[PDB]
Amino acid sequence: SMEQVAMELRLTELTRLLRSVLDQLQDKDPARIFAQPVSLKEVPDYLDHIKHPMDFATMRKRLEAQGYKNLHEFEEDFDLIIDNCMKYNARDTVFYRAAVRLRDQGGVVLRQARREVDSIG
Repeated sequence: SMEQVAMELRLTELTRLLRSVLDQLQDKDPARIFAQPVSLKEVPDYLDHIKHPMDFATMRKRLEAQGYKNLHEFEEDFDLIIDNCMKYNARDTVFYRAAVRLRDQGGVVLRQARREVDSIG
């Protein structure tokens, strides 16, 4: 149908906007601490601690399959990256600190993204 196509163009445009959001968030991680999944070879107990691992490469895979229906779903995955790190790693660690700085800097980007998603519909 013509409606299914219109819907698909909206999703494609959301994907376009989320791709730009993702790039902006990932620039706030210049050490690349959050770029890839935590290695289960190097942290074999990880899944005993963290039940839903997340990282920017895994978000990008979902993004490119148009697997984010709305900004809420995308934000859920970004918050997993931060929250998983802040639980597994102690406060005095470069990892925890990186997550805090990503959360703080990402807030600004996500605030305007929400306005753009509502605005453009």
